[PDB]
Amino acid sequence: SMAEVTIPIIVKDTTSFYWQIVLAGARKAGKDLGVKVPELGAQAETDVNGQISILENAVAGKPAAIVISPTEFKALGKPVDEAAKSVPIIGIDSGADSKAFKSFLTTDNTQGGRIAADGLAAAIKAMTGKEEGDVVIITNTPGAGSLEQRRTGFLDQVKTKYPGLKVVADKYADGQATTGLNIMTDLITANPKIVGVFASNLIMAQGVGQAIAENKLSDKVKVIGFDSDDKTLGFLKSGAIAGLVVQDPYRMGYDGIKTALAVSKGEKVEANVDTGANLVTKANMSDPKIEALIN
Ligand SMILES: O[C@@H]1[C@@H](O)[C@@H](O)CO[C@H]1O
Repeated sequence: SMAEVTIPIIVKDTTSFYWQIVLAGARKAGKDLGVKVPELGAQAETDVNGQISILENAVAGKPAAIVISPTEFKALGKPVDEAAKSVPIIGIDSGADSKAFKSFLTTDNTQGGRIAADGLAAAIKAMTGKEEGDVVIITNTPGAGSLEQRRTGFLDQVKTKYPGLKVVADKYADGQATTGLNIMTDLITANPKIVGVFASNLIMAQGVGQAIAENKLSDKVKVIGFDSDDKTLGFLKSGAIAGLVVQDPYRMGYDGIKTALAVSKGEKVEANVDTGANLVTKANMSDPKIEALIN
């Protein structure tokens, strides 16, 4: 509108429940603060070109600022540098190879991987009495800032703290839950010693959880996932998933827009905001802080 600035938000994938939570936050902020917030994004996290094109087009429209969740770390570096020459850019969720961001709101993704490692070890110990056995990691797609950090944090913690755990597979999907499902089924049928799995985002949690639920493997294979939705929360209760590391996507959207507005007015903002991570299990999913995060 007239006399009201425009601050687009560009998410990785508009069809994902996780990104829909981010967009809900951004939307509410737009309403609260009197900012027009176009809700932008490709329909797949793997559509990196799609995101770059959307960023270029949003830049060309001369908005006051842009909030973006860069879909791939290296590929978004230069596009963000370019955008930043004319529009301030606020990052959320997942890093890019650019120092041009005015602020960044994100989970500490390396710590999130460490938290997942601890949760997986604990789950294996409850099942078997000890922290030993073959485990796997399954990652939605390669090259994402958030996911590569979760992978690192997990692998590092396993290596130093859980020497009885052996990482026997480190697999990447193509951004689809069904591929997660198929990878999980393939992995286990081939290596029946697998006792544990880290599924490092919502999409992989959906697919891996589905594989464990459908095959009645909850008492043999412990899954730690990320994020939350109806399906994955169902798996947490049913036992198909042992734990979910839950982030604050609503705040990333809300405080992303709020921060971008402040930057657009020339206000000094914090460079980095840690939006937090919590391991959610059956034992704590009703804790009031947690309930507010998983709804
Ligand atoms: O934060 C991640 C996001 O970067 C996307 O890759 C997957 O869903 C969320 O876990």
